[PDB]
Amino acid sequence: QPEPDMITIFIGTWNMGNAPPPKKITSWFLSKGQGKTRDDSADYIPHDIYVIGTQEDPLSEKEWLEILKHSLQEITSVTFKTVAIHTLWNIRIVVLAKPEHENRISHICTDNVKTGIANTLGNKGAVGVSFMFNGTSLGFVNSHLTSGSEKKLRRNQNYMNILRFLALGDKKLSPFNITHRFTHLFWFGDLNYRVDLPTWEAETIIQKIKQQQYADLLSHDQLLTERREQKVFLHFEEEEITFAPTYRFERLTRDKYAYTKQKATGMKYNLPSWCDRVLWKSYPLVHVVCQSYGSTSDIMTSDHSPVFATFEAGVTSQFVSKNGPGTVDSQGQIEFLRCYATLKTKSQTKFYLEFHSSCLESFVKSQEGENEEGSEGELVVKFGETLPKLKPIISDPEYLLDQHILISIKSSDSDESYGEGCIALRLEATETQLPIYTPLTHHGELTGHFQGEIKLQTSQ
Ligand SMILES: CC(=O)Nc1cccc2nonc12
Repeated sequence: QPEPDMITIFIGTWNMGNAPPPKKITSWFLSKGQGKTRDDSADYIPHDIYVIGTQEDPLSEKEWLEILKHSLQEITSVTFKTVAIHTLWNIRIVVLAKPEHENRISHICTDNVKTGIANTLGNKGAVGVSFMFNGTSLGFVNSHLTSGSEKKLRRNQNYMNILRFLALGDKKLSPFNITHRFTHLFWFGDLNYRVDLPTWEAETIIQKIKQQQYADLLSHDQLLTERREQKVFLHFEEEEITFAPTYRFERLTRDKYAYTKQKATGMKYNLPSWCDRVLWKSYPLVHVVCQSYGSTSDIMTSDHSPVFATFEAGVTSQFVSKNGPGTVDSQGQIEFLRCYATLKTKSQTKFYLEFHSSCLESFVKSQEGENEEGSEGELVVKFGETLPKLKPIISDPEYLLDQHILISIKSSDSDESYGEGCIALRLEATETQLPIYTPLTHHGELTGHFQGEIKLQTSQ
């Protein structure tokens, strides 16, 4: 039975509005309703992995697992295995997998982050799951961010706290936050970004939604605008939105948006908005294709509609050679040539690099680079041809070309990372000097760039 080189992943996000679900929620897992929907011819074909995020979830873990497993069994006739379940307050993530994947999945991690202080600490935050699927690391974040049209900056702060403090994936990757630890990272939830139009325009917005004319609404979506101004979710992707706003509905129909201020809303308007989202970030030159992104039309117990997204995701096999794992393979090498980091920092410490990759036995520290002044004020750290030659565990190009090198640039004075990035070894040529580039981030904000050349030797 061969190991897969592609899997499909279902991501669901639903704010349940503290109400039990209806008896049938199969439309969700089938990607049926509005938006980019799944072809009917696929309905019996199970996804490899189903990741369900809920918010305002009133059920016990047991209650929801029974509904989910029985739902998938009805669709697919497959009894899914529970990989992980983790709940913070009423925020929950469930990971289910086809039974054939049970002995491909390992290194399962769960964590949560509570956002805010005092007043603002007590119901918002995130849960997450990570695991290995053969040679591929997968991370999943379900976040319920701060509500309210006038709190987009709070949401952005919530995002940064979650990606700093959620402790998933390989702890040996110590300079790296979750936005660098995974081949594929999916971040979804009730992100709570709103359509930023005047309150007086509520009926106009509703009109536009009834005509399926979303362009003038999406141009005011706070998540799209904040992302475009690099305020949040830097280097993440989102499929185009082609479904109606998923909030705020009257319960038990989808015919009415309930937007007017009420005691129950703290006298806040809830103009129709795309609160409920799925974004991802994959390592450079790894296959990831969104095959659906939409909302259900027939699940009406909540003031939110469920959102689905499905993905094709490239995976790799757990590679064994006569040499690595357990030793280096002298027919392999990675050389970084004429490299320099451009940093936004005003500080004047020396810097060194760390190279982290599961193709190395352990991480590699460089010598200190040479600081020069950039023409427009910048710090440029020059490494020249001084960088250590990296010794991969496996030289076979079918393995090595599928790998990635994480780079941290660290202060000699503090050993703190000033920037993190990632370089793909999926090169156009071996034994050939080729340009490389990554942006550098720290706490998910841009701090600089790393560029230079690479020369990769494989056994072929
Ligand atoms: C510990 C647990 O609850 N579940 C699992 C552990 C390891 C692999 C699995 N594959 O499916 N479910 C899995």
